[PDB]
Amino acid sequence: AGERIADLLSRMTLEEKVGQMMQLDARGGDLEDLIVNKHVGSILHTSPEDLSRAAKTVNEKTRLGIPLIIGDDCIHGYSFWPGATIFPSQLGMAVSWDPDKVKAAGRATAEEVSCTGVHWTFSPVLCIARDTRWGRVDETFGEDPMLIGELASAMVKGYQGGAKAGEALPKNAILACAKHFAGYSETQGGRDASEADLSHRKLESWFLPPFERVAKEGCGTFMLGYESIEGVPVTFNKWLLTDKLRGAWKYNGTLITDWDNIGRSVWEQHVKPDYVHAAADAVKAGNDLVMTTPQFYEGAIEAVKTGLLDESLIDDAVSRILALKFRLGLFEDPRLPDAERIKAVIGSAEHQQINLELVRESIALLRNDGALPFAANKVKRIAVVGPLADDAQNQLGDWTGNSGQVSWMPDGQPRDMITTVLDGLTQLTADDCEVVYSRGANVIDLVPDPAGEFYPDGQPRPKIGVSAAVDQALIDEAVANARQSDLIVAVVGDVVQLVGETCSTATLELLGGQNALLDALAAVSRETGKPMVTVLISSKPQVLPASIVGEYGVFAKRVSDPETGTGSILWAPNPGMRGGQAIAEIILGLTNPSGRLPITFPRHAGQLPVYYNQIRGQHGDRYADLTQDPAFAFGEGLSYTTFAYGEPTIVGGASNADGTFAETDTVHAEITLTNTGERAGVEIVQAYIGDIVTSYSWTDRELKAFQRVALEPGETKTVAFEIPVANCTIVDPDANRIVEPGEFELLIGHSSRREDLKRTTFTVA
Amino acid sequence: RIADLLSRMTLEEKVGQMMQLDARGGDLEDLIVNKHVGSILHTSPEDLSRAAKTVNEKTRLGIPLIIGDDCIHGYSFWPGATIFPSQLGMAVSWDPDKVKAAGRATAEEVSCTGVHWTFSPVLCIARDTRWGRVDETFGEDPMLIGELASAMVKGYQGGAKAGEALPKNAILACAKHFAGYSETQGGRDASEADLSHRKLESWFLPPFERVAKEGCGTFMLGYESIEGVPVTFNKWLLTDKLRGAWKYNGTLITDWDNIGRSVWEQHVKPDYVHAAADAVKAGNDLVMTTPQFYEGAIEAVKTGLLDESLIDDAVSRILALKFRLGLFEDPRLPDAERIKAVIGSAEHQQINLELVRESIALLRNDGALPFAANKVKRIAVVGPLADDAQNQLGDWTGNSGQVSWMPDGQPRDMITTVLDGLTQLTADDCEVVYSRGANVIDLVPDPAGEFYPDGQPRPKIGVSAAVDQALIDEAVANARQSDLIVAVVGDVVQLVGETCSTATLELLGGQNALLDALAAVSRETGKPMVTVLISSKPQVLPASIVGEYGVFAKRVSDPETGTGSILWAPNPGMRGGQAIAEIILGLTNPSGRLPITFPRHAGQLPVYYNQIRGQHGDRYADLTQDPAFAFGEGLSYTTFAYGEPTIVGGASNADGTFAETDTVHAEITLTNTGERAGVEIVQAYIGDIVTSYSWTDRELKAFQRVALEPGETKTVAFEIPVANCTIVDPDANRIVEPGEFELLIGHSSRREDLKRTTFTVAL
Ligand SMILES: OC[C@H]1O[C@@H](O)[C@H](O)[C@@H](O)[C@@H]1O
Ligand SMILES: OC[C@H]1O[C@@H](O)[C@H](O)[C@@H](O)[C@@H]1O
Repeated sequence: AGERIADLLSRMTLEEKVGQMMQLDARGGDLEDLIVNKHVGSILHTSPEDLSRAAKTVNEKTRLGIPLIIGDDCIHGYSFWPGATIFPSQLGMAVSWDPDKVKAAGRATAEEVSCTGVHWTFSPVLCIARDTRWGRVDETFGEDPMLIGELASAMVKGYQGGAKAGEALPKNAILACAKHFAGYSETQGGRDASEADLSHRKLESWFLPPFERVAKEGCGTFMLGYESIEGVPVTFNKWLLTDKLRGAWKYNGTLITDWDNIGRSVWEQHVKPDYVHAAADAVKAGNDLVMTTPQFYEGAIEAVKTGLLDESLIDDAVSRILALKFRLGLFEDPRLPDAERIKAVIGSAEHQQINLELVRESIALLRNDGALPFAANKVKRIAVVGPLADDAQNQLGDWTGNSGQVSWMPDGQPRDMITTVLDGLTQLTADDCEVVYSRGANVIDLVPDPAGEFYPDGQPRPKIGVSAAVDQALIDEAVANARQSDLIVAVVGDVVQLVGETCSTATLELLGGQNALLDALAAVSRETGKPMVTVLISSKPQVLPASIVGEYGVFAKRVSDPETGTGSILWAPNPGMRGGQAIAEIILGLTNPSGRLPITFPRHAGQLPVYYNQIRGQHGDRYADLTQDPAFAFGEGLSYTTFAYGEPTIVGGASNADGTFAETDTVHAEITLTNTGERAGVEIVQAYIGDIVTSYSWTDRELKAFQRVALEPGETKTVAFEIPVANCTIVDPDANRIVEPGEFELLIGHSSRREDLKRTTFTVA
Repeated sequence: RIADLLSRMTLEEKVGQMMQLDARGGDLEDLIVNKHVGSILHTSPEDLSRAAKTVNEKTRLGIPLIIGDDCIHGYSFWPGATIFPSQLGMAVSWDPDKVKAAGRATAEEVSCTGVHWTFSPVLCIARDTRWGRVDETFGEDPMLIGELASAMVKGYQGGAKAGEALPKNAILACAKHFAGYSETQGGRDASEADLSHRKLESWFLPPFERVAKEGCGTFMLGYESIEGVPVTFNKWLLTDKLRGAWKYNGTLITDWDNIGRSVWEQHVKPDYVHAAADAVKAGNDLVMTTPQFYEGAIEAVKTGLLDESLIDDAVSRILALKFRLGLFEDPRLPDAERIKAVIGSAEHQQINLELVRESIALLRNDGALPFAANKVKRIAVVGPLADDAQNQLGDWTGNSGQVSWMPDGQPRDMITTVLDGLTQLTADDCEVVYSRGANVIDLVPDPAGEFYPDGQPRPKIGVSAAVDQALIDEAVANARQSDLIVAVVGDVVQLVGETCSTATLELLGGQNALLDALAAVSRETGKPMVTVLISSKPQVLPASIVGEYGVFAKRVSDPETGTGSILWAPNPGMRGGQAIAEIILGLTNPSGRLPITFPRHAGQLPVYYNQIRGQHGDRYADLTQDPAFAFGEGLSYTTFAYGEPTIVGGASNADGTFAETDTVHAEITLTNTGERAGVEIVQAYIGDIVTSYSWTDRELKAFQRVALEPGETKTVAFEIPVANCTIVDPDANRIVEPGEFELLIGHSSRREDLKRTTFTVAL
């Protein structure tokens, strides 16, 4: 009850086995008294007004006063807090390739969260966007393990204020959570929790590296994934939990299952016969906290009383959980909400500035047909058209109220200052040149659920969004507006009903009348010469009409080429509260774009998979009906200037004489970059390593380094890279990551496309 | 000769023991046989005579050649041979006896020409419809593939279980492509296969194990790299499974230049010396079309990298095969009289007709089928596939491209197109007017360059043809002047096979616009319409035919969905137009069922019926997960009523539960409730209710073609061994797990078409 050494938490001697259900984390709320009179150890989804009462109920109505560990989903900012700073999604953040600003966003988020009673965020997401059909692509940092590792490492440091494994969590910091460990992101058909046919070798190859990095850097907690991997759900997966996480990585953080993993193993996966055996196997597998599985309670108790489960294992789990709670000082200070600090830091002008500076880089200029940027004073009227041009809530995207996961913010984040594209462009960022909005099209029509208007409990079944019908009236109005304007700004994308859990998409196409809208607008632009720009605000890459990207035949033109299709192309994944202002600034030349793609755009769903790091061995390089050239490749993106690369050169680091490089050495390389245009810009220099010959089939190149490089007009910089030879690895059939002697190529340049890369070589022996 | 096991003889010179090579023939046999090859493939008909002559007259030791070639669905590249439907079309029939008859006839035609060996049947499983080689498979189900492949191996080898006395009218069978070649990344040709041991055992190995233990003559190792290891060097597949657990005693051969591809294409081996050494160490026998193996293996021995005794053991296995076939006494020279007697004989044509009559699936009947003959007076036969004989035959049939000695393809006089099937109607002059309607592809030169492959020209690449509104207008006028509209669409050989996977699965060219206009005419005038799909694999059809897709969509087989009736004939062979015509006119009742699932969109993949449990939700936010047509679907011209299935015995435990060694006996009644006789393919699926490791919810385990006269009822009886009700554990062990099982018997894989009972397994 006082400061003796934490080892004497062995005074767990008082917990009845009934109370050793400190392992449960239950959905609030809100009947905290019942939930806390249940010997629960954690609660999630606690409403802002009720975070005050939790620790009060602990201190005043419980036998032992064991403080709660309180967590919630603060996914890209304090998602479900009204008025908090809502940053871009993780995918949008990854467009920036800026670890420092992602870390700043994590620090600001933790600053806002740590003064409200929440100790813990279920973030960052380390899943890898390997299948564009997956509904949660917006939550990832893209399709590359290295980039995911860099950004996730930065954001864990931002959340936890630099605290490592075993240290005091600062008052303005929160616990980070690595999810979803592991392999949740490449399942059959891109479906939500379908089967993952991911061997140990493939998991180690493309899924584990970022998890291993943040685990060895002291990420506070880990969340176990939904899906069954090779017949075994992660909750019971010994190789992932024992051999990798606790074993090879020596991870000492706390684990928690995803939403009702144990129950789903029974009723959804048909893997466990009942909740008794499911609970027993979950405890035997080394689980710590159990999220939203009530039947685990009676499941574990009976499992012990029937001799199926040794109670000492439960004692060890409670020991780990209580170790986490004592480490955070919760027994002395449960970190109650701070009204003054809530008024002072949540939504502060400083956090708004951090959000703006991040989102200014979170937008990718994919094509410039020559008309960008537009000059304000040279025009008099701009047609802002498209259902995403003034949709604030869907601009924020999934995992931000009212996205659906909670209900205490039914109107979403306050409209008072979400900056939409209409608000920013240019109804804020230029004088009285007219800015006329036209909806142009609908995205989805809401139709009654075909299985009845009510659930069996009398509650009404919500309507289902389907691809909206084409409304020719909105197209005609949008066309008239465009013809009466000097510029056409089309804003299209998806909505939350098309994103997230259980909401994978198969076609990847824009729904509703958006394709017809873009067709008509492109027709007007071609006919009259009016400049046009298509702004895509979507949770993930989308298939655009041929009028915009060109036909995808057996042979097809490079989509980013200025003469392909009609108009310019900008991508802004889910740019947060300040996204419209940054989009406006880029369109008007106030801000130079500096985003690059962290994920590949497919031309068609049948092109999948389209990630840049393909495995060698294919016979041919085309489908008989579709080019294998993606619409936009990993690393693509443009500025408002031009850059010239010199040739890359190895400058040192090799210790053999020779040789030339040994496994413990580090490759030092240099390449010149020159701003050959008329305005300053930022080029994201990308460094890829390719193992020319491998004993086991592998990809031909992998991202290993990158740098955001700023250049004034005419300025040249020497970009220098340090790549450890220990990072130039492949994986063997037994999932061992090894450095293999032989020849390696180093490709440095503009994108993952080999035509955008300059090449040198080095040898490892 | 009189000796028994003294004959295999290392007088070879010093490595003439490169009997392990199998090189591409055409047309320099003397060099090839003096390269001391042990086998040749792609030998032209005129040259099959000269091979064994060159062996007997110009070689030092006179080791006879083992001669093989691709006889994929009939004697593919022999002019005038009986060309049966593709393996996928054959699988539409669900008729193992007729598939075996086709293999027996094929072997009869091949075994009199000098070829001893066919690279057939294909045991790959169509797990991704994007794959270019789906036409060569028996569908998407391991059990059906095992049944049909077993039957066709028995047909090829004349029942010889190897054995092996190979009869004079039989040829060696080849199980290909072992294994996992059919589910690679993106459905592309030999891209990476992320197939663990457990997944391989689960969905890919069963048919290979079956034909291996039944004595399939040879095995062919697949192109692709499995989990980083190409099959040519895959110890678990070759040693642990094939040679070890299965105790297989047949002969192995790599696919086309596997060893070289490991060097220049997969970048897995540093040079041909190490590639050859690793291939020999892995237990390979014959090496297909890798010349650099020669100097590659010799050097590997001379540098001590490869033990020569391993080569001696490989040569021992090959020569054991050659002695067992009696090639040292009779090399099986071509027989001009037997060629004149059996190749293309009327008996084989009849077998082909009886098979193809069942190889056609009636997928939707809007009510107008079958059409009555004497009541129609003009029919518009429209579509680019309505009279395309060569593309109706499909891939792996000259002129498909793999050989060059038949540049004009199989003789047109022997191919009945759908247009040709105007012989039946009505019968002499109700007019049958053909309209091309649309083009499929335009031929463009290969970028970049037409050589060096090497001096020979590189074939043109097909691109999606432009919509031709003039042909659409002509077809529309023809349709408006007719009593019936028969639209025949599909793909062509340039869109199927090796290096020719497809991503969109849609018809190319103006076929979609053509079908739209024809459907508009049919709706406007009430003229009946039928869409005949002649394509190598399932295709995505326009919304005018299958209905609009979306979050919710109508059942495509429902009579009121879309416009017109829908027939599928994958690649129906020489008698395909006659069978399609007979079915359209009611002369033959359709009895085909789908061996593969039709997706509505490529983004729906995978769509095979045996999905793994665990998904959160059951729809994409923009597309239903209901496929266009499910595995086992198909209709007849009558109706059937099912009773409830019942377990009737077989349990040996002393509490009524079933034991692992038992066999489940079940019965269900089937009644022809219509006005004409028909054949219903009764399907029996097993579902393990609870499994220790995630599994599918149902698997096909039995099926029977049941014939019924009007009003007739039969008791269909099934015997399903409990040893077949298995799952696979993390260590790739196929095990029977005690617990509750459901038995679903009925019309298709859709649970709404299945009736359900249960049984329990214990101990
Ligand atoms: O709400 C907490 C959890 O809910 C689940 O539905 C999601 O899969 C997790 O990403 C999330 O952390
Ligand atoms: O023609 C011989 C071989 O050629 C290869 O390209 C195919 O993959 C094999 O199926 C065939 O047996």
